[PDB]
Amino acid sequence: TRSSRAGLQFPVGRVHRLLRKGNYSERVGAGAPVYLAAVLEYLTAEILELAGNAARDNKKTRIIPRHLQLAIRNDEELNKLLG
Amino acid sequence: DEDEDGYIEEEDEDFQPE
Amino acid sequence: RSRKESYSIYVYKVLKQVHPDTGISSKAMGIMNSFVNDIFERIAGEASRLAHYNKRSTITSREIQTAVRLLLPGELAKHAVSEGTKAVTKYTS
Repeated sequence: TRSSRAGLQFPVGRVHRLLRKGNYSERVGAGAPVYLAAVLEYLTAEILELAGNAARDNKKTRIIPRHLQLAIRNDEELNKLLG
Repeated sequence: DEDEDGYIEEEDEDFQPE
Repeated sequence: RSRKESYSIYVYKVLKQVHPDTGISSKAMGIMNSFVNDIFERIAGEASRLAHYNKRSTITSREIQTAVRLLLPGELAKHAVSEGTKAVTKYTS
């Protein structure tokens, strides 16, 4: 798969098709979906890292919506990107 | 009444891959 | 209306690498899926939209990079830009 070869969990092939959906006449280089998949994997890792810390701090073994809120509402950049 | 329109944790089941 | 894609399985794989012992609830996973769908559509939007306003035939990493710094605040952008270039540096090599 192309996603392993970029070191990613997110699917590069899916991001390729998403990029092609925006303009079916616009072509997609190979770097574009790899770069975008890594950006979203990083952002996903960042939210889950902080939300997982909130779960552990509250003696919980799973993330619930309140933990996502605690993580994002206390991070200025995530709260201002995600709302 | 939190059980009428609030978040109830025991009704939010675990996400399951398989 | 429009159909969102499901990224739950990939969000879950990322959770296991950063918190192996920690699960996630269905409602929490749905919120993550909407975050991922929202950021994918926003970045992919400006990359397609920069390539059509800058007379470019092809969407490359440099429209993604520009869009990432247009939309992501502060250090999130720099780190995201760090992670993006390293991914194509394993991919091209």
